[PDB]
Amino acid sequence: ASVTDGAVGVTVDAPVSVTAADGVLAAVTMVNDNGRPVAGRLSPDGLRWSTTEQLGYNRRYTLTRQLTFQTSSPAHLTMPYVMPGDGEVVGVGEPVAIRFDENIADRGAAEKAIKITTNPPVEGAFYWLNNREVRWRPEHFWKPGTAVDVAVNTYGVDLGEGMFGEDNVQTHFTIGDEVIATADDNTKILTVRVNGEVVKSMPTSMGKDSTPTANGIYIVGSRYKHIIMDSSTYGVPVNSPNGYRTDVDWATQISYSGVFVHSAPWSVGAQGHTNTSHGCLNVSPSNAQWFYDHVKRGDIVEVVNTVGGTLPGIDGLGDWNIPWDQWRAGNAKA
Ligand SMILES: [Ca+2]
Repeated sequence: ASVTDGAVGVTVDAPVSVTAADGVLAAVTMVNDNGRPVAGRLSPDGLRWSTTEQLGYNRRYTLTRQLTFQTSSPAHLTMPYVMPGDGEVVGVGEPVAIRFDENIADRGAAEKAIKITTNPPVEGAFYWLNNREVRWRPEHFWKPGTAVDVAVNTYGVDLGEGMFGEDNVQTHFTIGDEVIATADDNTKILTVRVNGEVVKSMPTSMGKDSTPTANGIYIVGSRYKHIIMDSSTYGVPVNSPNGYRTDVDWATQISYSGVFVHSAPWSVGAQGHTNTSHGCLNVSPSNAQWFYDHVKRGDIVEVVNTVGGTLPGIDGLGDWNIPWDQWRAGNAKA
């Protein structure tokens, strides 16, 4: 008796179950609304029947007892979008990210509606970057070869203030080799390591003392063969002292705040010696092209020993700078 006859606002995120005791079944069915299309092909085993098919918004359904009831009529719907993409191979730093097209009032319900399955299994937890986007990651970087399945079962879920999930989404992806590039201001060398071994060293020029490159762990985001770096997009006006408008080749993004690894033919002499940029990691055109071709989304850039502070944990690509105890405690709830 999972629903009462006459009931309204019956939620469609849960199945509709019936149960005996002491007894046996049946003879159980449900119909129909639309439409009249019939039930969820039943189920085993001895003492209980459940829906298979998932129910629509704003329907009557008919279900010894007979039960007629009506499902939720949401005031607002929000669509989730999940990254990374289906079938993608990403680096060891890639969090699962679920972005909604609305601000979510009930973060707890949204987290409960998301099911993440890892093989091999590893513990992880959710943390919100803003009102729209939540991330999930383990305590340490992913083990290479790990397979991940993400089921965002937001359809029928009440997400607070009359807002419901518009659909369910899913992704399955894989973790590739461990790729970690360290930019060390002591040597002005960017070293790329694959599973712990050096495969490439590149002289770099990082942010100058007044606009330094923040230290910390950065996640590789998108890459661009050519792009116009415009400071205004990162809050700083082009005609101001630290402003700029610069055509750049082979640009790999590592922070939403605007740090890239990219081709910097103008600072080749300074690379390895002097920091000249506004925060970017300048390298040679061929080292940048190499980076662009070989480093993938979710790979790691670690910057150490600069005169800067630390990249913010909520940059967008700075997730790994939040200590685990804090990340794990979360910010869905007190
Ligand atoms: Ca909507």
